[PDB]
Amino acid sequence: RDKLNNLVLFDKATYDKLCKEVPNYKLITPAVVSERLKIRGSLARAALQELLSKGLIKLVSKHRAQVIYTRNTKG
Amino acid sequence: PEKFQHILRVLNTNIDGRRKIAFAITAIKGVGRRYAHVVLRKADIDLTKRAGELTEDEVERVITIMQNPRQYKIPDWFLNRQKDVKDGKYSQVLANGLDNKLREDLERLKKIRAHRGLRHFWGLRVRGQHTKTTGRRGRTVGVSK
Amino acid sequence: CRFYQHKFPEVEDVVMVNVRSIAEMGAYVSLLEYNNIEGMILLSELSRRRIRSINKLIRIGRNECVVVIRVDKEKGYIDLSKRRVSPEEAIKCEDKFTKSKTVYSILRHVAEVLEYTKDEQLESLFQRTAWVFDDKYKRPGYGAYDAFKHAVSDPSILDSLDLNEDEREVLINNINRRLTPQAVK
Amino acid sequence: RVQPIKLARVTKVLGRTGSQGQCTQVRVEFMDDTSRSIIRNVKGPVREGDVLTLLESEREARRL
Amino acid sequence: TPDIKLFGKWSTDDVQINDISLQDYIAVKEKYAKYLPHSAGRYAAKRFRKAQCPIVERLTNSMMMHGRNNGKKLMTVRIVKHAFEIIHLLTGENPLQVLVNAIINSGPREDSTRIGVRRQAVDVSPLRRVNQAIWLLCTGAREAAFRNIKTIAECLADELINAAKGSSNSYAIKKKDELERVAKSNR
RNA sequence: AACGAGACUCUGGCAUGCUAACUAGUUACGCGACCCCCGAGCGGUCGGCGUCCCCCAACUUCUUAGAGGGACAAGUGGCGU
RNA sequence: AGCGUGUGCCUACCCUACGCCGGCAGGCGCGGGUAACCCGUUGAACCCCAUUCGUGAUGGGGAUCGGGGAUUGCAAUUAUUCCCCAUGAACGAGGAAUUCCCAGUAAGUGCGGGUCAUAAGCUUGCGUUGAUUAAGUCCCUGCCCUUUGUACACACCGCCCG
Repeated sequence: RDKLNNLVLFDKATYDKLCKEVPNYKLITPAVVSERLKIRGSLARAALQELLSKGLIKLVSKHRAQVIYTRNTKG
Repeated sequence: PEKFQHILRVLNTNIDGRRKIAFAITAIKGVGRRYAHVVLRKADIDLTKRAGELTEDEVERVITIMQNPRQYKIPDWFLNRQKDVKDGKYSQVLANGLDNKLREDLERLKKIRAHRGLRHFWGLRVRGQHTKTTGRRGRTVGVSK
Repeated sequence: CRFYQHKFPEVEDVVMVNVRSIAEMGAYVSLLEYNNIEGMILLSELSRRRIRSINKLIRIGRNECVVVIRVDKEKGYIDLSKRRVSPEEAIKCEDKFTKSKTVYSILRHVAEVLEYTKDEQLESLFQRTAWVFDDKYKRPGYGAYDAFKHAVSDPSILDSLDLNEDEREVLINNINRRLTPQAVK
Repeated sequence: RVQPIKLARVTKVLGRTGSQGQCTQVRVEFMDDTSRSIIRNVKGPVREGDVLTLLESEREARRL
Repeated sequence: TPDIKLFGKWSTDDVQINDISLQDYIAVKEKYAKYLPHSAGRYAAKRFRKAQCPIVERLTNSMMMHGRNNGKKLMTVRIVKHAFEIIHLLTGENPLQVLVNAIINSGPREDSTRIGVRRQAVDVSPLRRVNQAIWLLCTGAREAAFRNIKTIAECLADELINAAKGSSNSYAIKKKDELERVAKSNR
C-alpha cells in the first residue's frame, strides 16, 4: 500500500520547468501535466488556462470531461 | 504562494492548510458541509482560496462567528442545540463541548432509569430495530455436548 | 534490486520465487534474486500424477523453488516448472539464496551513506568491489560471501580496491556476530 | 529448426467434434499448390471459402 | 460528392488491410462509410449478419459494458471520438489505420481446447480472430483507467497505439503471446 | 373410430382504401390581436413566431374504433426411396 | 413517456388546478371532476450542456446515535410516517460453492395498481436507454422411444452375507 504527494501551489523549480517544457509535448492535457510535474489536477487545469492567454499553446478541443491542447503550430 | 504556514490550530484541533477553505474547517466537531458554507458567507470570505491563504485577522473573524451565530443573524432553525432542557437556550455546540453534552444526556436518561437509559446501558439497539439477525459481534457457538 | 551479475535468468537452472496469483492456465510469480520480475508456472508443470486440490501444491505469498524452462530476452518473458525439481536442488537453491540475502543485507545497509537519494547508489555499490569479488568464480560456484570471509581473516582483500568504512565494518560484523562462537569440536 | 506460416482455403465443412460440440471439422486446400488438401479442427464459427492461418502444415488430426 | 463521407473528420479511402484472411470481416470503405458509429440495425438476427457492421460501431458496442455502463451508448460515442483526436496528435497518422493495424496484431491464430488440466491445439477462424481482438483491447483500456487521473479516452488511445506496433506493453499483445505459447505445448 | 397435439380465443406489426366525430385534430382563410425587422423590400399587401382568439370554412393525414383486406412454404434455384 | 386510478351504495374516507402565509414538512381560502370533458399538452428518471474536487476510506459510502418541528389517529414510549442541524462504521470487487438468461431480449432507469385512518427495501403491470456471445452438443444433471439382464414389485433411498 502506497501514497502520492502532489503539490497544491507551484515553486520556482517547477514553475520555470512549466515554461521551459512547452515545446517538448505533442499532446498537452491536465492529467499528463499532473503525473509528470507531480501537481494536482485542479492546479494543472489552472496552469494550462494561463499559457493559453499568454498565447503559448493551441486549444484543440473542449468538453466537460476532456480538454485537449497542442504545441504552437510548428514541428 | 509566499511559502506561508500550511497546518494551523483553531479550536484545540488541527486544520490542514491545504484543502479549500469550506472543506478544511469541517475538521472541527459540530461543523458540517452545510454550516461551514453559511459561516464563510456571513464572514465575507471568498470560497475559492486554500485554507493556508487566510490572514491572521480572517481566521479570528471566522472563529468569533462560529461561537456566536445568533448575533450575525444565522437562523434558529439551523442550530444543533434547540431549547436545551436545563436552561432553555439556543446555540451551536462544538469540539470537546459536544462530547460533554452527549455525556450529560445519557446520564440524565440513566438516573431516572427510563427505557432509553437501560438500552444504552445494556449495549443494545436504542431505536426501533429488530435484533435476531443484524448487529452480530460475538463468536460462532457449536452444538456439541 | 538485482542480487547477481546478469539482467535475466539462464535456461534449465533453479531460482527462488514468490507466488502472486493463480488463473486458468497457470500461476503468476515474482523471481526474488532478480528485481521482482514477472514469470509464470503452467498448471501442467505442477505434478507427475493427479492433483486432489491446487491450494495444497501452491498458495499466495509462500516462497518456492522452480526451474526456468524457456526465456525470451527482448519481450521479457520467462516460463517456470516444478515437476523437474529434485530435493537436493531445493537445498542448493536455499544455500544460494541464504548466501545472497546475507550479502545483500550488508550492501543495502552500507548504502545508507552520502546522499542515498536513488537506487543508483545501490547499483554503484554492487558494481566494483562486490561484483569483482565473485564474477571471477561463477564456474567454481562461490559467491562474494567467501571473499567477505577472506576479508575478515585479512583485510588486504578490501585494501586492493576503492573502499568505505561501513563497507569494511558491516561486512565484518555480519560474519563475526555469527562466527565468534568458534566452539570446541 | 524454424518453419514458415502457411495459408489455406476452406473447401468443405464435415461436422462438429469435442465433448460439448465445440470444434468444427473442416477440409482445407493450400494456396501455394492447388493439388494439396488436408483435414483440420477449428475453434470459432467457420464458413465455406474462409482462409485459415496455419502455424504448422505437417500435422493432421482426426476426431481429436 | 456524396460518394465520399468523412466520418465527421477522417477519410476512409487511404486505409489498407494487410492480412488477406481478415479483408472480408473488417468492414471499412465504400457502402460501410457512415457519418457516426451509431445505428439501430438488426445485426443479431442471423449467424453471419454481424460481419456487415462497421468496425468503429463494433468497438463502440463493446465499450458500453461493465455493469454500471449498460445501455449508455451516447457517452460511448464521445469516448471513441476523443480517442481518435489524441491518436492523430501522437502519431500524425490516420486514426482508422491505427485501429485496423491494432486489430490485425491482437487476434490469436492458434489456441488449445479443453478435454479433461488436459488440452489439445486447434486453429482459430477469421470471425473469432476479430471478435477476440476487440474484447482484449477494450479490456486493456478498462483495467488501466480504474485508479489513475488518466481518462478512458487517453487509455484507449495508449492501448491502440501500442497494439498497432506490437510493443508488448499493451494488455492485448501479452494475452495473445500467452495463448499461443500454451497451445504450442499441447500439439 | 375416440381424447391429447394442431385448429380455436385474446394480443403485436401493415391500409393517404371504407364508415365519421364542438368529450378528437389538421389545414386554410373572412379574418382579428401582440412581438421582431432578421426578409426581395418599410414600420406593408407579402416575411418570421403561437396550446393568442372567433368560423354560421373545408376535411380526416396525425387520435379513437367498427367492417372488410393480407401470408399460403404461394414464386425462382438446389437437395430428397 | 406509456399502462392506470378518482367523491365507498352497511361501511362515511376520493383525485386536485389557482391565490395567499412559512427554509422545510405543512396551513388557510376558493373552484373543477361520477370523468376522450377536471387534476392533464400527465413539463418522469437515467441521458444531454457548463462548473467545482484530484487517487486521499477523499467532496466515495451513509450504518449508528443527540436535540428540535409538523401531519394521521380514540391512543405513537419498545422510537407510525415526514422535515431540519449534528455524528460519520464496515466496505478497495469478495474462499470452497452456486442462480437466471438468446433480441427491443439481459442489464440500467423511473412511474401506476394491490394492501392503505397513517405507509415499500415486496409483488403485479407500463414505458424509456439498449449490448457482448450462439445458431451447437450429449460431456455433467434430467426427459422420450426401442432392444437387453435381474434374486427388485414397500419397486436401487430395493434386496441381501459372515
